[PDB]
Amino acid sequence: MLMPKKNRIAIYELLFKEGVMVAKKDVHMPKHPELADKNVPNLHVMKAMQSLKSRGYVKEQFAWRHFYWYLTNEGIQYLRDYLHLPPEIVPATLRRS
Amino acid sequence: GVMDVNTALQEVLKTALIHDGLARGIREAAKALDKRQAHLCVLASNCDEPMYVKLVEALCAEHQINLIKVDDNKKLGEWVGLCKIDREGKPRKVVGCSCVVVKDYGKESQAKDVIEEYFKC
Amino acid sequence: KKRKKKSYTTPKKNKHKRKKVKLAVLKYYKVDENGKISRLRRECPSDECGAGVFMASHFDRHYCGKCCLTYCFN
Amino acid sequence: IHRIRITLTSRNVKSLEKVCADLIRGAKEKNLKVKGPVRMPTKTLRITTRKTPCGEGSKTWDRFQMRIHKRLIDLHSPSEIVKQITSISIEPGVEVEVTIA
Amino acid sequence: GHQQLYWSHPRKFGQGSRSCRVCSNRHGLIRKYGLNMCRQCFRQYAKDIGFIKLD
Repeated sequence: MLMPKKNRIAIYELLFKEGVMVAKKDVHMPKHPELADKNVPNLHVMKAMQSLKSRGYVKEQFAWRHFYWYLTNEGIQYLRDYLHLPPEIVPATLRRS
Repeated sequence: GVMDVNTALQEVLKTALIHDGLARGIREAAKALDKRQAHLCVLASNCDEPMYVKLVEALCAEHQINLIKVDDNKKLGEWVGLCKIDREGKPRKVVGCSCVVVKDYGKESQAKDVIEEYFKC
Repeated sequence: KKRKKKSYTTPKKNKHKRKKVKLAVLKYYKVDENGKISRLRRECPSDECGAGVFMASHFDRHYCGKCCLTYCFN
Repeated sequence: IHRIRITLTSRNVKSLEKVCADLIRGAKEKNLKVKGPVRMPTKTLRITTRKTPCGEGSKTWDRFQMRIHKRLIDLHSPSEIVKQITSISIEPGVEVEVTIA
Repeated sequence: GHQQLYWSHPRKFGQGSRSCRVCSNRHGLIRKYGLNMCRQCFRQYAKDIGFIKLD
C-alpha cells in the first residue's frame, strides 16, 4: 500500500472523473500503459487495489490477468466520501440515460 | 451559523487535515514558512514549553508572517474528525499549517473569506 | 524440501531504530549573536529537493541522491 | 479516374455467390464497363494442435483448416450507382473493402 | 546508485510476461497471427470464428 498519497488521490480523482478504470498486473513493465511518461511503481498500486477490494468496498474480482472495477451505488458513495468529492459531481457514464 | 473566524477555524483545520497539511511539531512546517507558502498560520497557545512556539515564531519572523491565535486548541483537533484507518483508533492532532495561498484550491468556502478578513485587520 | 530452521543466521530483521527529540534541535543551529535564527550553512542552488531539507556539513562522502557535489574542509 | 477496386473475402461459398448475385443485379440495372469477378484461389492455412498436455496417449494432432475465399471486382463506373448497389446493408460475415490505387 | 538499487535487470526475450493475455498462463502460446490463447480455448473458440475440419 506503499505508494505516496498524491498518486492515490490522483487515481481516485481520475477514476471518478471517468467512472471505472482498467488494470494490468505485471512487475516487469517500466511505465504504465495508460499512465505512461510518469514512472509509477506498479506494485504499490496493485497493493492499493487488493487492499480496497479486501477492505470490502468494491467487489473483488480476479479475471484472467486483466482487472476491471465493479461500480455500484455503494461503491460510488464510498468513493465520494473517501475522496471528499463535491456534492455536485455526476459521472460521465450516466449521460443522457 | 455565526460568521466569525473562531467557529470557521474548525473548517480550516479540517481542510488542513484532509488536503495535505498535517505539519505536526517541527516536521512538515518549514515548507510553508521558508517558501512563503503560508501567509496566515494558526499557533498553539497556553504552552508550557517556549521551545516549539519560539522556533515557530522565529520561522515566521524569517519573513514576518502573522498567525491566528485561539484557545481550546485541543477541542479543534477533536472536532476535525481524525479517526481514519477505516475506523481504527482515536488519535488527536497537535498542530497544522495552512499552505499554498490563504485557502486551498478546492471547494470555495466562507472560511477563506473570514480568514482573509482576519489577516487584513 | 524441509524447513531450513531459519534461526541459525538472521532469523528476522527489525525496523530502523533512531533517537529523535520530539521538537527538532539538531536541524536548527543557534548561537550566532542574533536575536533571531541565523543561517550559517551556505544554501545550495539545487531547488529540486524539498523545502524542509536542511543542508548539512559532512566530513566524508555525500548523501543527497541527485546532485552530490564534491568539496572538503582542508 | 476510372480505377476503383473492391475486395470481398469470406470463408463461405454461398455468401460469395449471393454477393455476386448483388453485383449482377446491379449490372442488370445499367450496362457498364465493369469486368467480371476475379476468383482468387481458395487460400488455405493449416493449423495443427497436440491435445494431451502431458505425454499420455496418442499424437492426435487436431488438424484445422482456415480456408479464406477472395473475390475481386474492378469497376469503371459513376460512383453513385455502385455506391447505391453496394451500400444496401450488406450481409454480415463477408468483408468488403474499397481501394483506390 | 539508483540504477543498481532497483531494476538493474531487463528481459528483452520475455515470453512469460508477454504471454497469452486473455487467460492466466504462459504455455500454449504461438506467436503467429496474435493468438494469445491456449489450445484448449483455441478449440473452444475455433468453430465460432469459422474454423472447420476436413483433414
